Amino acid sequence: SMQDPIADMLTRIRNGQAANKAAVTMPSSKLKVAIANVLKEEGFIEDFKVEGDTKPELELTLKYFQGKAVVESIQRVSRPGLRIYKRKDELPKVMAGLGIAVVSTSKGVMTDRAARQAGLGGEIICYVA
Amino acid sequence: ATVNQLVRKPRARKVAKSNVPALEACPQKRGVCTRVYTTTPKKPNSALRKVCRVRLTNGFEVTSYIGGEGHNLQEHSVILIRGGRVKDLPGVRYHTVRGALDCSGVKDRKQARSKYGVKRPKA
RNA sequence: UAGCUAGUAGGUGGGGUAACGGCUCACCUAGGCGACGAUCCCUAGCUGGUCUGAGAGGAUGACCAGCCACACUGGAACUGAGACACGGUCCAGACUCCUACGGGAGGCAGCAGUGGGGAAUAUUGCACAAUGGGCGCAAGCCUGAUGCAGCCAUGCCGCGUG
RNA sequence: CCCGCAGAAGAAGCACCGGCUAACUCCGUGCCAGCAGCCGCGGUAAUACGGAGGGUGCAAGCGUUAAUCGGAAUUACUGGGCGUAAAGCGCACGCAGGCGGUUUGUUAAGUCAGAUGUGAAAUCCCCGGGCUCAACCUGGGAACUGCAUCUGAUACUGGCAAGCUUGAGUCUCGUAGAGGGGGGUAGAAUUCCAGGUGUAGCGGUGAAAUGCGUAGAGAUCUGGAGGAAUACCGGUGGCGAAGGCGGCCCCCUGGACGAAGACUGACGCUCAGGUGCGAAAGCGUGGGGAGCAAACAGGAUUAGAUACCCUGGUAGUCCACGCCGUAAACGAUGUCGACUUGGAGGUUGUGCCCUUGAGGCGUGGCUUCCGGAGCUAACGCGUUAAGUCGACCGCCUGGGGAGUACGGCCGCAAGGUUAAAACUCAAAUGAAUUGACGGGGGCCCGCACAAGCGGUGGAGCAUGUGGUUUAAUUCGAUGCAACGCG
RNA sequence: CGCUUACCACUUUGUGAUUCAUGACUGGGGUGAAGUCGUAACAAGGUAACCGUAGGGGAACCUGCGGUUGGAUCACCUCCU
RNA sequence: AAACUGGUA
RNA sequence: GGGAGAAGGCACGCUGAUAUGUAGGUGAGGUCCCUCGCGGAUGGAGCUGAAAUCAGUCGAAGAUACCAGCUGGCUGCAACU
Ligand SMILES: [Mg+2]
Ligand SMILES: [Mg+2]
Ligand SMILES: [Mg+2]
Ligand SMILES: [Mg+2]
Ligand SMILES: [Mg+2]
Ligand SMILES: [Mg+2]
Ligand SMILES: [Mg+2]
Ligand SMILES: [Mg+2]
Ligand SMILES: [Mg+2]
Ligand SMILES: [Mg+2]
Ligand SMILES: [Mg+2]
Ligand SMILES: [Mg+2]
Ligand SMILES: [Mg+2]
Ligand SMILES: [Mg+2]
Ligand SMILES: [Mg+2]
Ligand SMILES: [Mg+2]
Ligand SMILES: [Mg+2]
Ligand SMILES: [Mg+2]
Ligand SMILES: [Mg+2]
Ligand SMILES: [Mg+2]
Ligand SMILES: [Mg+2]
Ligand SMILES: [Mg+2]
Ligand SMILES: [Mg+2]
Ligand SMILES: [Mg+2]
Ligand SMILES: [Mg+2]
Ligand SMILES: [Mg+2]
Ligand SMILES: [Mg+2]
Ligand SMILES: [Mg+2]
Ligand SMILES: [Mg+2]
Ligand SMILES: [Mg+2]
Ligand SMILES: [Mg+2]
Ligand SMILES: [Mg+2]
Ligand SMILES: [Mg+2]
Ligand SMILES: [Mg+2]
Ligand SMILES: [Mg+2]
Ligand SMILES: [Mg+2]
Ligand SMILES: [Mg+2]
Ligand SMILES: [Mg+2]
Ligand SMILES: [Mg+2]
Ligand SMILES: [Mg+2]
Ligand SMILES: [Mg+2]
Ligand SMILES: [Mg+2]
Ligand SMILES: [Mg+2]
Ligand SMILES: [Mg+2]
Ligand SMILES: [Mg+2]
Ligand SMILES: [Mg+2]
Ligand SMILES: [Mg+2]
Repeated sequence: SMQDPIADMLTRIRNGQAANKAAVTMPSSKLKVAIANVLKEEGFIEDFKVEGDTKPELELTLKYFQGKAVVESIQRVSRPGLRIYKRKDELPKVMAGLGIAVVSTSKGVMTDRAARQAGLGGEIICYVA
Repeated sequence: ATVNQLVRKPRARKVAKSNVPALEACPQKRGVCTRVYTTTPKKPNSALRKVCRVRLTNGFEVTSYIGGEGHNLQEHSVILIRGGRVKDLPGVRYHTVRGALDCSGVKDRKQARSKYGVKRPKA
């Protein structure tokens, strides 16, 4: 059965990038839309759209450089069977700061840079590079 | 192995045992040289060698190898043994310490005297 | 090593301790612990720390410092503010020693030192001059704590052998 | 601590030099003596043994032994694996446990933020100071990654409350199927019994023999008894969780799939222990027993043959009720869920249509083959993944000893399950490459065979060799490729 | 003071459990230049091999039942268009 | 049809 | 199923109290019922009567006399009555 919609979303994004597709089809959710906004702001997707009331649906548009996918790598971190929470003074940085990490702080989800400059830690959702 | 499985049963480090069991980790031990053997090595080698069956002062029956050229160990003689094993000879995992206790040093030795326990020519 | 517990778990009253308490009695209830490992068996003084490792970890607890336990073996209590007491007491036990054979004594896991065991580990030394303790108004006395010295290339560091 | 006298006067050794690993020659020895941390050296030209010269490393030390960590990502939390190298339980159902779709409110446990208290000193680290420098001593700081309390945050996880339908499930109409249990019946064939005709063989092997037959076999025809299995259909077919399930008919009964429509509203996934099913062989009781066939007997083959072969033949194979619980129980691949280019088939449903047709266009379930990216040590897998991910469980840590011993549990027994240590070796192992070989296959050639002639091996003699003897019978050469050879 | 009751150490008896040594004899395992008998496996290893189970035999092994490939070799010119 | 075996380094 | 009464331990007399004789058994009178009376219910006088706890007490000895298993270990034979 389904156990991790966030992992499903990340896997779908990675598979779409590998297959060089235009957009993806998913069921929407609060974390899904929030991390989608975190991605748009970061430059990993053109745009995301949500539609439908009884069965909300979320569609993401992927980005490609001249011949390569923008999302070099993406993996889940705080797995459901093993969750991790980090301090403020220490927070993971992907590719020595070139990448970003999605962290669910008390003041909503945001990147590791934003969380560090705000001054509050939280649960690390995933790394994106 | 899943994290839950590891929680229920942690990883156990591989155990290790010394290849030269001489009581509780002693550097040398003295014995009485029960008897003197001369056995034969394995296939690639062909040369008889000087062996002794030593009875440790507070231990068991072990087999030790007498190095160098020539010795003076016969019947009962108190002698020290150290670690180290001879590959050719099976069951031999100890070396008699030449030039210690009743055991004498090797004659006319000019190189590596510290081993074999040979006094430097005074001059 | 899968079941273990009758003062066992709880309550009322009496007793007891400096103090709460099944700490201990009389009675009432059948409870309490255990797979998040009880009970049983083997091993072990614990820690700050030390070694190793980039880290996480692994090994370890020698010296110094904090806490615990013990003082030939088993048991008990007295005195005392504080002991169930290393150089106190009583009883019992093993061992050793003295004896005029009637009867008595002993406890270095305190500092030296001896026998023994082991591969292996030192002087039967000087001083209370300094620090610190006990008594004393003080002077002062005691202090194998302590300060020094003797032996060992056991370790780290430095110098020479031009 | 300072000063003065004299005088190089009193003060250097240990290991190693084949590769790892810095540093080479000679002599002695000749698989002996010896060396050796691993690979391994030494059987007359040793850089590996012993000595000498030379060189390298360290130095009042040097080397050996003992012990811990590291290297070892070789217990992998950081940070490993299970198709074939060790490793998926034979399969399934399920308690505890682990994890869990979506909408809002609330709590503030987990989580995060700030403050206070604490975390002895010494030790570690940073900046300084003093012993003639250093070791050593010492001032301040940092650290002391922790713990407790209080005050806040509410994104996520958890708790409580209220909802939703996409996960899961129920209802209606149909389909295919060796799904399972019980009962009945049919055809062919083998064997056996009775009878008829008939007469010298039958049978079996590579070739034989045993064996059967003139007391009439075998072959052939008629009648009868009994046991077992269902010939094609039959298939890169089907059903079942697995094991496994084929004549036909009846009764009872499980599962799967298709059409829409309605209903419940997270009711789910996984699962240690536990329970159930589980080929063949095997065991117990009672039946049955045609064929086949362990054991056993005889005949063959062979140097031997208690084997392969032949002639017989008991248990067993069959039935009912119990037990055993093991297989190369294999797809050597755990279950569940999501995503990811295609092509050619099989089997079973269903929708639209010029519907002319054994036709066009779609949509499901199961199943076979080939292949893209990707993965993989490679072979290969590849939408039915061994690709990208998530949840849980089982299992692995060099080879042998050993799935063995002891103990526990189970069984009537055979045995099953859980599961070590001592000791021994430096390997064991997987995939693939080149060669060689095969009592594998294909093609081809040579006086290779076949078809012929003439020979040798028989006799006498010449010559060479082996052996023997001798004072010496000089020394070589030895399958083809030595022997009228030097 | 003496006596007496309660607690209790040494000590004694009976019967169990567990563990360490040792024991006539006996089973299997490992190592060993160069012994004796056979040739079971690797090629189709000359009867394909192996797994479970049962019986048998100096020995490797053989045979029966089921299972696996982790096995080397084929509709003999005839038929389809 | 039969058709074994090959000391050690 | 047994072995097993395995083996081996503790208590045992008399007096008093709990209870002027308790738990228990039996059961008159009185009352009600009238089902039909050798009836039912209720009631309890009287009679009888263990076992146990606490305290005291005598003796060398309290199952005091008669009566009333000896126990354990190895092994041959036959299963057993
Ligand atoms: Mg009280
Ligand atoms: Mg208490
Ligand atoms: Mg490391
Ligand atoms: Mg410790
Ligand atoms: Mg007092
Ligand atoms: Mg005292
Ligand atoms: Mg003393
Ligand atoms: Mg002393
Ligand atoms: Mg001694
Ligand atoms: Mg120095
Ligand atoms: Mg070199
Ligand atoms: Mg030479
Ligand atoms: Mg490690
Ligand atoms: Mg690995
Ligand atoms: Mg399987
Ligand atoms: Mg299940
Ligand atoms: Mg959730
Ligand atoms: Mg909280
Ligand atoms: Mg300075
Ligand atoms: Mg300091
Ligand atoms: Mg500190
Ligand atoms: Mg919530
Ligand atoms: Mg149903
Ligand atoms: Mg299980
Ligand atoms: Mg059967
Ligand atoms: Mg049977
Ligand atoms: Mg039968
Ligand atoms: Mg036969
Ligand atoms: Mg198995
Ligand atoms: Mg099968
Ligand atoms: Mg198969
Ligand atoms: Mg398997
Ligand atoms: Mg393929
Ligand atoms: Mg077994
Ligand atoms: Mg067993
Ligand atoms: Mg020619
Ligand atoms: Mg010819
Ligand atoms: Mg001739
Ligand atoms: Mg010559
Ligand atoms: Mg000649
Ligand atoms: Mg010659
Ligand atoms: Mg063979
Ligand atoms: Mg064969
Ligand atoms: Mg087996
Ligand atoms: Mg032979
Ligand atoms: Mg007898
Ligand atoms: Mg009898």
